[PDB]
Amino acid sequence: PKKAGVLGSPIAHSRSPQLHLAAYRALGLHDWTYERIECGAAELPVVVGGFGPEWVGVSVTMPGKFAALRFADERTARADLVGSANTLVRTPHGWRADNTDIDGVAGALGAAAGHALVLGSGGTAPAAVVGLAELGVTDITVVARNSDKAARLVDLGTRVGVATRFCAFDSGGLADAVAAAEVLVSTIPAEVAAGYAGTLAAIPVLLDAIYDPWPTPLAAAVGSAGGRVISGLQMLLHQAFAQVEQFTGLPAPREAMTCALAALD
Ligand SMILES: O=C(O)C1=C[C@@H](O)[C@H](O)[C@H](O)C1
Ligand SMILES: [Br-]
Ligand SMILES: [Br-]
Ligand SMILES: [Br-]
Ligand SMILES: [Br-]
Ligand SMILES: [Br-]
Ligand SMILES: [Br-]
Repeated sequence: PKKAGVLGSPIAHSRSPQLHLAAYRALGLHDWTYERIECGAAELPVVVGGFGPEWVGVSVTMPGKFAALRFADERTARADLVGSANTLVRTPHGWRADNTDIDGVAGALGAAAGHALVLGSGGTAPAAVVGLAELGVTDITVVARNSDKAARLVDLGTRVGVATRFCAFDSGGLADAVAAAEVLVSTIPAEVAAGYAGTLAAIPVLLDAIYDPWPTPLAAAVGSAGGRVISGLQMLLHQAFAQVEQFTGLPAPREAMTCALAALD
């Protein structure tokens, strides 16, 4: 009888429990639980540090992904590369940080090979950079409000072998950045992306990390313009597979989890 869950703020909207509980039932782990825990970045170490021995792991969403990486005493190679963690896994003497959002991006997109755009510089942004690199994109433009954090994302991109550069939202380069790009991964709030949706609408493929509320203004714009829209639910599914594997020690029951995603509203 084990416990897991998802930590973040806000957290009430999370559809992680639906996916994990479906997986645990498919795996015959019928008494396992998975709950939502309201938790900011500052609070994460005290929340996780308070868990009893039946906790096997927690998923971590905004705003705790940087805090999660720091909290863990061991980190996977990919967490160490990305610089944030959306997964903490209990070990015999502590916790290990992993990042499965890379899988989320790569799995949701399926393929990508040309110029890409990433919006944002939060905890999911470096996973988008690495996931795009894994797919084989030739170059990435990072568009964010925080230029110092964007510089760190440029270094990351460069270190994984991808030509990366920064473009400010407001100074006049966004339109040209969009024109060159074949895929856009958005990690910014829907309320921020809304004001640029007309400029961004021309992108051929959009992966939006947001899934609630849905559709985002950005997704409506791209969809209307003829572009392919991939919702945050697809990213959620694909990142969830590796989380279930680390929490359970068993292969992810992909069929069952895909059916659970289809059973959501
Ligand atoms: O439940 C959720 O909404 C999420 C779980 C995290 O593991 C994912 O990485 C993502 O940030 C969202
Ligand atoms: Br416990
Ligand atoms: Br272990
Ligand atoms: Br975050
Ligand atoms: Br522009
Ligand atoms: Br904001
Ligand atoms: Br969907």
